[PDB]
Amino acid sequence: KYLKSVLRELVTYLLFLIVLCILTYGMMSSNVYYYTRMMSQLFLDTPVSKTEKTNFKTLSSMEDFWKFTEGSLLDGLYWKMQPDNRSFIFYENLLLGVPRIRQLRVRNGSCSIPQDLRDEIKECYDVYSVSSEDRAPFGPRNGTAWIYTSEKDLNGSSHWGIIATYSGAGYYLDLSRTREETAAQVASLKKNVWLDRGTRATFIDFSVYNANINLFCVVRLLVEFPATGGVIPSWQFQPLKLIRYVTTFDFFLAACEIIFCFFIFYYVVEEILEIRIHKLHYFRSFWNCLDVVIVVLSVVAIGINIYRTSNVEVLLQFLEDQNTFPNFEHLAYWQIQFNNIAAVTVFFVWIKLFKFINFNRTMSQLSTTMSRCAKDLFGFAIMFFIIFLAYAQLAYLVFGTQVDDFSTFQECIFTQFRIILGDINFAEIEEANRVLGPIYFTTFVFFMFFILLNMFLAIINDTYSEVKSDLAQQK
Amino acid sequence: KYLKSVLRELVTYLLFLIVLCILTYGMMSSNVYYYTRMMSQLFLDTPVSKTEKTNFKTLSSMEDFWKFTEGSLLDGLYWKMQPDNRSFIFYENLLLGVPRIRQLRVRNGSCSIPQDLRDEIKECYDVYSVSSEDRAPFGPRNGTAWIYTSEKDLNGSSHWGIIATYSGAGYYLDLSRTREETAAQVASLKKNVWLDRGTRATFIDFSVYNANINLFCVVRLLVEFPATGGVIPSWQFQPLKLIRYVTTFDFFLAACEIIFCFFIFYYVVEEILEIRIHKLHYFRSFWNCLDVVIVVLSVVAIGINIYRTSNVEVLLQFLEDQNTFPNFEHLAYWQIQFNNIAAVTVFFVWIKLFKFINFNRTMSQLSTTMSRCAKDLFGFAIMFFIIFLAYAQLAYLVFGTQVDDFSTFQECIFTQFRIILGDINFAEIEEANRVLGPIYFTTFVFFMFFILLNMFLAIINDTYSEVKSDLAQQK
Amino acid sequence: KYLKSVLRELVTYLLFLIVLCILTYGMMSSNVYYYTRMMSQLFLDTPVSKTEKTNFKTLSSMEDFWKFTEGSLLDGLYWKMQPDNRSFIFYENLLLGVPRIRQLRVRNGSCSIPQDLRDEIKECYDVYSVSSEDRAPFGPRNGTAWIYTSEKDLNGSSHWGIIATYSGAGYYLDLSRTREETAAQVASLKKNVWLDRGTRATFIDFSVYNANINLFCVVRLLVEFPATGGVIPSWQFQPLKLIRYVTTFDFFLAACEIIFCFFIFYYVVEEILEIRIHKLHYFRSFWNCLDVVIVVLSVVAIGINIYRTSNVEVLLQFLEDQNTFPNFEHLAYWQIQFNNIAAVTVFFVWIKLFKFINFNRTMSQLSTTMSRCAKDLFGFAIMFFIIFLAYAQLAYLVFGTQVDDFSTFQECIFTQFRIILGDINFAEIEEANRVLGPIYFTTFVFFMFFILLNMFLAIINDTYSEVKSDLAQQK
Amino acid sequence: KYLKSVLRELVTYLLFLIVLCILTYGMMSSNVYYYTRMMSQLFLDTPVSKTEKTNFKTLSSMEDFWKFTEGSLLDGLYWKMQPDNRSFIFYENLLLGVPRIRQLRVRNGSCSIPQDLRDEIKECYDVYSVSSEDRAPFGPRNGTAWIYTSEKDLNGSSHWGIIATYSGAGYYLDLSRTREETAAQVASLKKNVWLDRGTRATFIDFSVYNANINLFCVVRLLVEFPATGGVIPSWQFQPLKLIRYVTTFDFFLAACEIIFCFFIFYYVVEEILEIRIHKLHYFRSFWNCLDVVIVVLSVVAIGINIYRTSNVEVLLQFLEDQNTFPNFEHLAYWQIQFNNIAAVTVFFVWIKLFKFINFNRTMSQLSTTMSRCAKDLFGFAIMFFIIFLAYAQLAYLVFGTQVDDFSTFQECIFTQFRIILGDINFAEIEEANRVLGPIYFTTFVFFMFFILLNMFLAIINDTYSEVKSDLAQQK
Ligand SMILES: N[C@@H](CC1CCCCC1)[C@@H](O)CC(=O)O
Ligand SMILES: N[C@@H](CC1CCCCC1)[C@@H](O)CC(=O)O
Ligand SMILES: *[C@@H]1O[C@H](CO)[C@@H](O)[C@H](O)[C@H]1NC(C)=O
Ligand SMILES: *[C@@H]1O[C@H](CO)[C@@H](O)[C@H](O)[C@H]1NC(C)=O
Ligand SMILES: *[C@@H]1O[C@H](CO)[C@@H](O)[C@H](O)[C@H]1NC(C)=O
Ligand SMILES: *[C@@H]1O[C@H](CO)[C@@H](O)[C@H](O)[C@H]1NC(C)=O
Ligand SMILES: *[C@@H]1O[C@H](CO)[C@@H](O)[C@H](O)[C@H]1NC(C)=O
Ligand SMILES: *[C@@H]1O[C@H](CO)[C@@H](O)[C@H](O)[C@H]1NC(C)=O
Ligand SMILES: *[C@@H]1O[C@H](CO)[C@@H](O)[C@H](O)[C@H]1NC(C)=O
Ligand SMILES: *[C@@H]1O[C@H](CO)[C@@H](O)[C@H](O)[C@H]1NC(C)=O
Ligand SMILES: [Ca+2]
Ligand SMILES: [Ca+2]
Repeated sequence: KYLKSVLRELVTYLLFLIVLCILTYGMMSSNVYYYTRMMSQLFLDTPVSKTEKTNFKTLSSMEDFWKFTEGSLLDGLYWKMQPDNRSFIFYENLLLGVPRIRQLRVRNGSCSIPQDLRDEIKECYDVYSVSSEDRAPFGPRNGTAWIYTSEKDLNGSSHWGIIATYSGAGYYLDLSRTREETAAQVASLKKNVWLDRGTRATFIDFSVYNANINLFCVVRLLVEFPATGGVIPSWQFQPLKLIRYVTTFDFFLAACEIIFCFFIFYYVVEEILEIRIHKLHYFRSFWNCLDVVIVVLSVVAIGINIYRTSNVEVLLQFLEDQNTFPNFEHLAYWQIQFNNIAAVTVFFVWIKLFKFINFNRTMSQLSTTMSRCAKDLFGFAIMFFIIFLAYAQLAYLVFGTQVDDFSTFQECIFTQFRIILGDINFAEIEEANRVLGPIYFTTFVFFMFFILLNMFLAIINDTYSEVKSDLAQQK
Repeated sequence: KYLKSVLRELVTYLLFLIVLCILTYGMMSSNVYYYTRMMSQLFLDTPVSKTEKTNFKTLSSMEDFWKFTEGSLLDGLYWKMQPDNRSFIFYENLLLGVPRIRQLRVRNGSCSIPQDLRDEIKECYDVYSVSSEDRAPFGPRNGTAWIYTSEKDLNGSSHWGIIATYSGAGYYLDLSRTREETAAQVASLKKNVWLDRGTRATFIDFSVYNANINLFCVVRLLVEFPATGGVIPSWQFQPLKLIRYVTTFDFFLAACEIIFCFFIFYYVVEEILEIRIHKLHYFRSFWNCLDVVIVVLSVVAIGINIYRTSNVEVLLQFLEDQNTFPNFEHLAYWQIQFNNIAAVTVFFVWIKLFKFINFNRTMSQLSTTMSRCAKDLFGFAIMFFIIFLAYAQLAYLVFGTQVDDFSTFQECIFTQFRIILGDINFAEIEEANRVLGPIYFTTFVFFMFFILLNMFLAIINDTYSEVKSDLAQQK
Repeated sequence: KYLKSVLRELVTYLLFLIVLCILTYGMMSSNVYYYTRMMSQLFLDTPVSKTEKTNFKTLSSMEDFWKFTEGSLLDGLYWKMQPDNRSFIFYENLLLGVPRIRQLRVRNGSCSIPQDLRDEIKECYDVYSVSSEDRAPFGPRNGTAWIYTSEKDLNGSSHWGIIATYSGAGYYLDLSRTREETAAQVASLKKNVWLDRGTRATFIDFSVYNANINLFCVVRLLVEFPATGGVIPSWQFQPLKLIRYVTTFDFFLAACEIIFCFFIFYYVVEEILEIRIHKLHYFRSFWNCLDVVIVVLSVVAIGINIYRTSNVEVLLQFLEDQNTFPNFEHLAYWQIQFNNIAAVTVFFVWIKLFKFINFNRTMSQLSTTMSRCAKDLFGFAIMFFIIFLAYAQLAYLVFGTQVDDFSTFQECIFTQFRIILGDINFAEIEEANRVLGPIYFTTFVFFMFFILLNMFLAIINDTYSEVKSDLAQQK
Repeated sequence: KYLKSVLRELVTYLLFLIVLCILTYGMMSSNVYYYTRMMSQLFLDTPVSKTEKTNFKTLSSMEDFWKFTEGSLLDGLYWKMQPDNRSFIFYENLLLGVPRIRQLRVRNGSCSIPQDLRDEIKECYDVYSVSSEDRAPFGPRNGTAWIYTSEKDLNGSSHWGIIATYSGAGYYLDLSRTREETAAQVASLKKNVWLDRGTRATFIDFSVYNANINLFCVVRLLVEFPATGGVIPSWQFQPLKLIRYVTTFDFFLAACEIIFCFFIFYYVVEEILEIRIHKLHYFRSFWNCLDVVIVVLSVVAIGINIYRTSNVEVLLQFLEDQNTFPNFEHLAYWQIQFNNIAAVTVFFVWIKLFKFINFNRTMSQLSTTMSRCAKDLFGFAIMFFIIFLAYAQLAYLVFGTQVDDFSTFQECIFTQFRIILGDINFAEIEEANRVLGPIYFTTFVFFMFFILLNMFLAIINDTYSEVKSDLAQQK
């Protein structure tokens, strides 16, 4: 009967489970996590390396930021001491091409006008807008240095980042694997007094490769100067398996690889017919979209993965191998996006067992009610969220004052979780203003943390304590 | 019907919601938070800058505190290297005037008398009292240096601060934008061996301005020496939009600005008639004051905002522009106070939706009981508070011993929350006395943290679990 | 009626409440907490002061510990630069006498015998026992340096401390306010190669005084070398009001001071008659001992406070004023003990209102049951405590391995609270042994932290949820 | 009756309780914990000792790792300054033999093949496999330096460790108590340019001894280079009582020692007969295995303790006393294993009272149901575990990106507890990708931390709240 029907497809759920797992398990062995950090903090948490404390992760001063140029990543991304040309990485990994420096810039004399201080100020700079977007050829002129290029002139898109979240390319440079002039560039950038005053965001980005497990990784770096005059740096990192081709073990992963694409293809159409079979039948059912969420999810990876990847990998052999540098980013961006959703699927992919693990017993029948009576969870979720946002908002306004954790308003929505959990650096909140707001801190941790608790749990308890009688009303 | 009546005013609640939001959203864009810290820790967490560790945030020794004078904020507040006079702020923001140094002092030979140690002690100094308040012209005399001035002789009020919380001006100085003698002052203050021995509180305060978003900010600094001989420093920071006038975007914010003042003006009178309509009708109703709390709240900003601000902004053009320095503080103090309450309103302003969001369903009817049966929350709140204060008190007495987090008795009321939440630095509590009090720590975290839990939650649970039957008794 | 009877004594409870408060409030103003730390970390967290990192709070090496002698507390306890003799404390507080160095030592060749390694080892040293207690006159002989003295030969007792917890005086020295030879002592202690090899505990202790608020404080320092060869340092600090006499404000505190001693004296006898009136009547009543706990508590302070204090304060004028040093310690030890219990009373003193605050309403009647039905709290308290001790024990055994927070078995009973609360430094537990024990960590935080929760709260809930019906059965 | 029967054996449970305790109490006094750390961080958290920050616990660079050779443990394990040869360890403990350096290595040109980059790469190295295991005699040849030995050629086994978890000995060296050439070895290892390029794991291990309490301890050190090119170091530490023989107090511990071996021997057989008496009788009983778990547990220590130990201790006198070094490790490995389980028993040993403590009252009868109705705990434990693993898995995949605490998949199962408890370093999770995944963080701490709570507690509550009526149905 159905025990033949479902377990058969359940077998498909069983085996194909390991398949994508095998891919993830195969494409990524456990050590890949190390391969991030071990390959990271050789740059990030490495100091400025003057025999001075501060790292990249803490940078402040403008000119200090060239002490990042000279003495951090420059000598960070390295040339090796062994003794035609042949350049590896710390004897392990593999460099390719050479980074592509980007930046931003805006029209001078744009905005920020004091009316009567025009004495003191001849010109000013406002924030980086959708209208900022302005292109200064003005020298000192060596070639590129002043050359604007649109980001359609370049190939990939821009970067997202926290505050902006924009697209544009102010200037550009392709770096030099030669350690000689890559500093003399900067020295010629002294000759240019470099590229920045009111510069918002500086991009120096590239990507590289380990030889051993052949895996590939991207270096995307973000240094924001918000228009108020500050310096906020950050990072971006993604690993990559560049070609699904493996010179050795591909046909182990390529074994099941071209297999599943028609496997799920069977899953594709079968419920599509069930869409017009059941239209409102899955409305209000709440067992519906989740099952078919994967459908959208799956194809997204499926469709555009090989579509983009198998395309450009070719020239990646060529535009790379010459000292010139191929942009892999936008491609990688997809891999990221790929990696992202593919994982996000894995959950729902995984939890496909969650419905499968229990057909067994009263156990299986009771969780049906669990969320079915959890409808209330949605009811007072809001009053929390508001009151949650409330303090957060209030926090924003109140604590827009000096404090971290706060007042990039989104982050205040997290730091409003982070507290009820813990870890808070509280010496700052109080020392903001000795009345203000620590009462807040008291209020919230009083109110929320006392009001929030059981309004979960009772509704968890009651109907569940009700499911006992409600499982007693079958007996 | 009422669906026309309320939603119409609800529309007013809807739109006017965004209005004050727009102001806050408009007067403060998100980055203003950075504009605090990015502009702060260039002073606070910056070291003493001798190539020595300690910052301002950690200061201890008396003479070290002049290593704050020379090598911290002095060179902190800066003169720029570009090449008549033209001085900008790190190329971004804008200085104005020059700081006004203040201080305190007390009569010598006042109090602190050992009877038989008068051998060892000729004179002494007690705490800073309401009677301390005493004025030493005694030299070395250059002009101001010994000149007392009352704080009515000066313009603004004093500062609050933690332990004192007083008003007075011991001496005064207007600083120099010239970096030359601003040290030679201190050098002439070496010639005066400066101003301090038993000095309680040293004020060096001022305020400045960003050019870009035109926003304005105040620098209020507090260094307390409590009479026991110690050194406790701190800070005070508030941002400002100085003139509601904007040379560019004012009429965007001035669009709705003069609009709402008569908008809420409609709200003003309408319930005032409802006060004599319903007198005791809102007594015991508990739906009453909160609705009309805003009323007091609103006008406070409303009335005195433009009242004080629009006044003095004029001379702020003049007394500023000469090398002499206008006090903006007391004004700013209001802005703070302004900023403070205006935010505090926003909550209740915000939560005005909290009653509005739910007219919908049984959801709306059940929260009525939520606090209505929460009356018990007030009942055993006290026994906690006492027992809370109890340990805290006990903590005060017990841990008046060396420890932080404790024994400025108010702060012990927080550190009595901070623990049950977490983060405690516990190596100190035990190491106070190996019996004493870690049993306490055990007791509390045992007792409270076991006794406190459900005495919330049951009362949360029960009556709520009772609201089910109590929502079942409508069905 | 009784409303005249109780409130009258309640008035006594009301007023006399503030009395002892006033004492504590009067004897200790809030700033006294600072007066600890501000006066402390000028020694503790101050580095070794070579321009080297480590402080006293972190000391390790034997010889490094003389870098504590020379360059920490020696120059810490200071002589002032102002210009017969006249020496103040940083211009504020007041030194008295000069510290009394103590130490320990044990018989050589006592124990620790490898049988076949007697080749390698001629002599050894075991732990510090009740039988260790052995007295080496052997030189190099200058006078005291080798002179044992019993602690009855000296005046006060010994110190408790963590591992030992013993009494004895190995050697002694009275220090020198002269900063000259106090180092040359140590230099003559180089001439003696100092006093230590297998030395267990080194005591350098003294006490001093602030002039301003006249308050007094004790410096008791502990450096343990456990016999395994390690170095564990620590501190001891207590503040003091030395004479209840105040040269100025005494008669404010001496106002109510001689008042209360006969006040409570009224409380003394009145229930003593009630002891033979009610013998078993207070048995099983559980309202009994707590009320009369204070009785023991009160007199303890009462009796021995002035008994010891008023005695020795006399010679404290004399044995102090000569360059020789009076031991105040044992006296202070009582003050500590005094301070300790007097505070401990204050709780029960305080909570005397806890019964008083509620005679009011059903509120007052329901908490009667609260602990009355809390009898169960004692029932499964044990199973926890065992299982608590269980893991702790298991922790001890398991984690007797390198780790802090653990395996001084008492401390493992705290670190078994500390986790369920939080803050754990967990990188150590796992990295102990990669199986061992992090499963433990999992188990406990699973088991306890899931099993412990509601077994409190249900028993809190149920009977309380039962008190509703049990308060419904009066209605 | 049985009160004579059980309490008699309960007496045996009572007394024999202290016996093994006495052993543990006797074999290990409390201070042994210190004897770990006090003897540890003289190596671990000691810096590289160049007057540079980083310790062993933080090592990164390859060549830096010889700054561990030269300037850390080399001079760490020390030769003493007192004035034939006579070498202590800080006048306290005792060295023996001299460490045995080990390492690993793999075939060159094995794997890691880029197909078209064979231009850039002549040879490569893949991970350390079960097939890696390859033996390079290639020079520069001095004797051992290139000599492979199997681990059966050596005596003990290999080490477990985190990622590998393997067995093999690449090369070997016996160190020198002479501090002269032990560096010149390394200098001759400069002459050999040492032993490493693609080296996975470097073992330098040994064990030593305190003279005082005669206790013994093992030094097992692990430095992994995973094949991606990174550097992860670590430690291993176990204390030891080497011979149960004590030159002094043995016959105190040897008093009860040969006593219990026949004591439990009585316990051995008595239930063995009860196995065939009751076969399925203990099936489903759930009171069964736990009681007899100790049985397996006990003998494991019992059997192999003296079996291995009493054997090799002999030659430990000899192969030690010559400058050559006996391997004690494998022996110690058992001690560890011994120490481990013996402790693990102690729990169940301890909790033997847990059944014994309560025969008393209704208290004793109610906990019977506690787990008896806890059967549900197993029911939704899974849905958690999955959903637990789910996010963890998702975490792995998502956060295989740079982060700690994560993506050695096992560790993500802990860091999935660690959060709900607390302490998280959260600045990394968000800053991974600003969308990705902090929503996750939100989700989990929302979902789990709200969904997990009462699904414990209700099931704890309900049936317990049911045990009241279920204890009311006896009355
Ligand atoms: N007040 C914000 C919009 C409201 C509309 C009602 C629902 C909630 C959101 C508005 O200030 C957003 C902004 O100014 O950017
Ligand atoms: N005992 C304090 C006053 C009491 C009165 C009763 C109610 C509680 C407060 C008093 O010590 C306050 C002070 O000394 O500053
Ligand atoms: C361009 O760079 C060269 C150095 O490579 C320098 O000599 C020259 O002056 C620069 N010219 C401009 C316009 O920057
Ligand atoms: C070798 O390096 C030089 C400069 O370092 C570079 O210009 C050249 O392109 C490299 N050779 C090859 C074949 O890539
Ligand atoms: C005042 O200051 C000047 C230096 O500007 C110094 O020469 C003079 O001695 C000072 N006089 C007094 C009374 O301080
Ligand atoms: C220029 O600087 C001098 C000293 O630094 C100052 O006195 C002067 O007022 C400044 N010029 C103007 C126009 O403010
Ligand atoms: C005693 O100390 C003096 C220095 O004050 C020194 O010269 C003398 O040798 C010492 N003698 C002994 C026995 O220590
Ligand atoms: C002054 O100091 C010396 C040494 O520093 C000391 O011996 C003397 O007793 C001090 N004077 C008085 C009056 O105590
Ligand atoms: C062996 O070591 C010695 C130094 O002890 C050195 O002189 C010799 O060259 C080395 N030979 C080899 C093959 O390593
Ligand atoms: C003394 O040291 C040398 C080298 O340090 C060593 O070879 C010798 O064996 C040692 N002496 C004894 C007796 O072990
Ligand atoms: Ca918690
Ligand atoms: Ca119930």
